[PDB]
Amino acid sequence: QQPRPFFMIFFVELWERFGYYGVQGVLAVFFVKQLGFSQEQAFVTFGAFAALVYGLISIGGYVGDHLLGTKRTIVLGALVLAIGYFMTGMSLLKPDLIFIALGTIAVGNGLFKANPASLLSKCYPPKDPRLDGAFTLFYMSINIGSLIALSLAPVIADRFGYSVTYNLCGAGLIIALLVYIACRGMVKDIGSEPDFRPMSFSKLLYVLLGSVVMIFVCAWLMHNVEVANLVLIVLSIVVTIIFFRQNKMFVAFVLMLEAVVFYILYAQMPTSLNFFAINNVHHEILGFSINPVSFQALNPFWVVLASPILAGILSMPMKFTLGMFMCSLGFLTAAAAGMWFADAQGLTSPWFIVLVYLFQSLGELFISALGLAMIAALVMGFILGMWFLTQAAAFLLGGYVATFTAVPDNITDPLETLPVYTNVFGKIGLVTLGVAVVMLLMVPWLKRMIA
Amino acid sequence: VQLVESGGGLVQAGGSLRLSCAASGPTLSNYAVGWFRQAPGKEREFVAGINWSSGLRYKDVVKGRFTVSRDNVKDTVYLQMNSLKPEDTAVYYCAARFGGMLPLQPSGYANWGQGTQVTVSSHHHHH
Ligand SMILES: CCCCCCCCCCCCO[C@@H]1O[C@H](CO)[C@@H](O[C@H]2O[C@H](CO)[C@@H](O)[C@H](O)[C@H]2O)[C@H](O)[C@H]1O
Ligand SMILES: CCCCCCCCCCCC
Ligand SMILES: CCCCCCCCCC
Ligand SMILES: CCCCCCCC
Ligand SMILES: CCCCCC
Repeated sequence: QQPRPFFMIFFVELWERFGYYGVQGVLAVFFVKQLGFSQEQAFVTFGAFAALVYGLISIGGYVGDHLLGTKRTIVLGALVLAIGYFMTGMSLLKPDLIFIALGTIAVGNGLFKANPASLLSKCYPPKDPRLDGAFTLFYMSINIGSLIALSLAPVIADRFGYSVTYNLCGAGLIIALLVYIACRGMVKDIGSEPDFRPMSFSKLLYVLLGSVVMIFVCAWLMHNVEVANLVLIVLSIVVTIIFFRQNKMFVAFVLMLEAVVFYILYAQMPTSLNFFAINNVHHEILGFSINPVSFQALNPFWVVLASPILAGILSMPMKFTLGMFMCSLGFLTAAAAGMWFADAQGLTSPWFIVLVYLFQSLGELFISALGLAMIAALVMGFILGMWFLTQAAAFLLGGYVATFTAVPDNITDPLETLPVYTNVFGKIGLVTLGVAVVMLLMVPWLKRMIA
Repeated sequence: VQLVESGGGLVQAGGSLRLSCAASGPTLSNYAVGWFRQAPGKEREFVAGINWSSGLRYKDVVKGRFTVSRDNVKDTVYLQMNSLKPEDTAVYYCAARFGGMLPLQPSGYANWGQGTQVTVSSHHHHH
């Protein structure tokens, strides 16, 4: 159905995302259990890590387009990522390595992420009808890899330990690299302009130097989240000032703030919703016992099933509005499950968390899948930078919000933790509902501005 | 996922016994381990437990007498039972639930030992 390089890119993306989500699914539990962080420390540290992973995505598109070429930067990103996963596995012998190892993953992700999609765009003549379907299959590739990793990595970490889990993340990257190298002949005439000139060693060294610098800066920021907060605060107010100085951009700004709220909520899946499943949900569904950390896999699960359907099935601001209503309902469902449908021992049915994740995933499919594509329809490089800055800020804010559900390690009674989750999730849902209503009200004016 | 209990037995009132729980494939370190007990003609009831990060929970009638503890090198959980009384007679079970919570009812735990008989006799020496 698709060009031959499509299948190469599909499987490279699948394996890279498997490595990444293998780490993400276990990281907060690893912080708590292996490093002895309180839940509060673990949540803010995950927030900082996630902020760096997402804010640095801006670098790899520039490196691939203008310095080294898309294909070279795919290889380099994959190699830096694999090194990061093996360093994380090594951090169990050498605990002091952990932050450097996470910085290496963040920077590796930054170099890699934009480039396969860019590559995929170049596999099709410019107005090929199959493009939409190919990109929906690309998103499904991401979520198949994520589904496998979030399902299996907690089980593997429980049975064989974290070193094995992280080494298998690294191995997934190695095999992404092997399938790329094996399929290299399929993309010989596919690439950005630097891909076809001999590699500039000057620029390669600049990229390696900057990467190493960034790895150390990332390590420091994750170790000292209290200064990452002000770094992003002052960057945010400053770039806000310079955005205001310089009206389709105003629409881009309001959609950016709405996206920020969405990402604050999305950030709860590996933290507060993860520990809610651990502490206050039954660990049994359809008669099978499961690791509750695996409940995170319900997000890619619902995306994999729902992306074709919704591909089969207003315009921009209303799709954003719908996503915000879905997210609101996910958190109100969580609160309701805890407030009214718990057992006398304080435990709730996992079908409520299945429903929570359905809502949240529909929110993802309406918003983040369809955001910067027509933020690119309203617009440049400055707004991309501000975009990535705001989404990083959203993840830091999300770690902070998650700390309101943090449970001290000595608590053992689910009836003590359930009202904490329900209060926070109910308030998140109410605030998000209010935000969704104000977006609804702004939909017509916004839709005029888009003209 | 499968726990092996050891250390039950017969003891006189005022004596002591220690039960131990070990898991096979999964490291017990990630699990809250609760001890339940079932006396003749009643339901399994929560006795005592330790979560994955040293938090403790106890039934009122065993406080000051039972101690739950954990040896994370040997991957084992222990129930040290002192000042035992006849009404502590029961089959004792260890149960394991992933994480930090120790729910009070058997349905909160997925993994179960087979059970060890503890009998406490009113036996005392003749005066
Ligand atoms: C909602 C998403 C569900 C994720 C699907 C899980 C993938 C299947 C696991 C691999 C094959 C099963 O292997 C094993 O099966 C038993 C019973 O099924 C499960 O359960 C057993 O292990 C896990 C963690 O190791 C413990 O939390 C659990 O209480 C224990 O009983 C685990 O999930 C899995 O260790
Ligand atoms: C495709 C050619 C491989 C180029 C690898 C060169 C690496 C330079 C090392 C610089 C060390 C900082
Ligand atoms: C004393 C512990 C220091 C750990 C440093 C680990 C660095 C390894 C570099 C690959
Ligand atoms: C296509 C070859 C890419 C080379 C990048 C390796 C830099 C260490
Ligand atoms: C953008 C909102 C920041 C709020 C910090 C308390």
